Amino acid sequence: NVPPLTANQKSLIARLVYYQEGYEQPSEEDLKRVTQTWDSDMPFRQITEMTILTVQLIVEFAKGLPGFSKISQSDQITLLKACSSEVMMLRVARRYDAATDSVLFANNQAYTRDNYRKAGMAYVIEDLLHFCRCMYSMMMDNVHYALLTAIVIFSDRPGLEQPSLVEEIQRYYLNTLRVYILNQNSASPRSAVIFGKILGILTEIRTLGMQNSNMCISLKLKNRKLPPFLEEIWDVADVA
Amino acid sequence: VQELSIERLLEMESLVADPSEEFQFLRVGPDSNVPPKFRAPVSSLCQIGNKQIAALVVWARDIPHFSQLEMEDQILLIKGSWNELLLFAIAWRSMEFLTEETSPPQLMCLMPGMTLHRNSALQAGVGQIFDRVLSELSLKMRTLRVDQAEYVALKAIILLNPDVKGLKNRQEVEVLREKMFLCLDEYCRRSRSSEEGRFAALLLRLPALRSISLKSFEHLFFFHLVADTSIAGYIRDALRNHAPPIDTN
Ligand SMILES: C/C=C/CC/C=C\CC/C=C/CCCCCCC(=O)OC[C@H](COP(=O)(O)OCCN)OC(=O)CCCCCCC/C=C/C/C=C/CCC
Ligand SMILES: COc1cccc(C(=O)NN(C(=O)c2cccnc2OC)C(C)(C)C)c1C
Ligand SMILES: [Mg+2]
Repeated sequence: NVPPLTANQKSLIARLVYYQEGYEQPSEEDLKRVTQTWDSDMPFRQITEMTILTVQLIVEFAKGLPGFSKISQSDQITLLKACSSEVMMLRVARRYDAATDSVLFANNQAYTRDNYRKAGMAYVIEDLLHFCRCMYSMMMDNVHYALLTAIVIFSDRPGLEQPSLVEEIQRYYLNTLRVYILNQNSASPRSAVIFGKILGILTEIRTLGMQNSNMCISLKLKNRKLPPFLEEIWDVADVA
Repeated sequence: VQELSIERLLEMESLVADPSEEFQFLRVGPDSNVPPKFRAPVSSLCQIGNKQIAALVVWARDIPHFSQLEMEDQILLIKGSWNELLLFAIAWRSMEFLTEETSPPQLMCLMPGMTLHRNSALQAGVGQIFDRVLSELSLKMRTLRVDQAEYVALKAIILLNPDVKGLKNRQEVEVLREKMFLCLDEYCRRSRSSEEGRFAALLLRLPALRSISLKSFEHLFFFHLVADTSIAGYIRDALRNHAPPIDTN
């Protein structure tokens, strides 16, 4: 009837959901370390501190990803730099609460309307909330979401030494998502629609990742201190 | 009442619009940071873009079930797609000017009568966008062997974006894009049955087109070449007042 998932694909799905659940929540030991590095500046600190912790969890998830060892060190950093901001948009949008129309991060102190308005970035949260509501309407399970995360990481980025290699790795996750949607929907015609709307998220997170790069430059112009780990992972220029 | 299909979209490519009414989507404007020596060329290129933006609105208007959308939503879909659809058309035309099948490509087809040379883009500081258009889009679609059926289907998927901010009836836009996903998967499965990752391979060009389109806006806004305050009104007047497209029999 429907082409089933192979043993390699069923194990890959089980591996991705296993580790993505371990990095959903930051470590309590690493929670207090990133805060000791550096008028209240408290809303801006909580948003950045949670971003540092979550980005650190994204890198650990990406390093233990099948295929990440096959690429060179220069290509690993290129993929980690680019996917950091975009996967951040997926991590936050994954915690969208429909009832309260907000982001519930258990901590629930960083990604709030109040902290973004006090930090001067009141316009940004509405663009983020729109992506949260759009992605929430898709009703992706943890398999769609985890496979999508891997597809974001192995996307074709500018400045890659071996683009044809990363493309083969990405196709290895795309076909896993394609067959999973096929068995999930019993090869219904809507399988391409569900597979197409998921691939559409790749396009939209490009814009959010671009908004983050413009915001980091605007914060550097207004002499607001961005954490060093976020300035290096996103190549934020020390602009005047 | 007609069906939104690849066959109908292919017939819409033959229709030529009469750009008797011109709207200044892209203009140089006063106190332009563009050097005066190159100000007349940039203005010429802006008028060419405006002509192709006008033909783009006439094309979107005749897409099946697009007119049945709310006029507010028709403006928002064209407002958020004209730049990406322009670059996608430029890359499609630029496939003919490719080198061979180690020097980077040098020609880019702005319009049937136009080729922008790579050295001119380097002087304008847009050489990085110039190469990404020819590599990530033009050369990749040549490698993917994209035909006109898949090209015009991707155009509709770019336009019919339900994630456009401010839409009145989001789900009305969804049904159209969801229908284009079905039309695209069916064409890929019956034509190239061996290629099973082609449906994703074609759609993977849209995120690349987005990153290039957003980077073009950064240069466009840096030189104050866009009139974003009047673009929404131009599309409204173009949807109502522009003449129907001319047909080639
Ligand atoms: C998606 C929409 C597409 C429609 C695009 C149509 C019109 C928009 C303008 C596009 C210009 C492309 C550059 C073509 C060369 C222009 C002539 C030239 O040599 O200028 C050099 C000058 C060096 O000065 P300078 O170095 O500051 O001064 C030197 C000393 N005076 O350059 C300038 O004076 C500034 C030119 C402004 C360029 C804006 C680029 C926006 C691009 C949008 C998308 C197109 C991408 C393809 C690009 C090839
Ligand atoms: C469209 O959404 C945007 C657009 C532009 C900027 C930001 C933003 O607030 N980004 N920042 C974050 O800490 C952050 C918070 C939540 C998620 N992703 C993040 O970064 C990738 C700054 C480092 C403080 C700029 C956001 C969330
Ligand atoms: Mg892992």
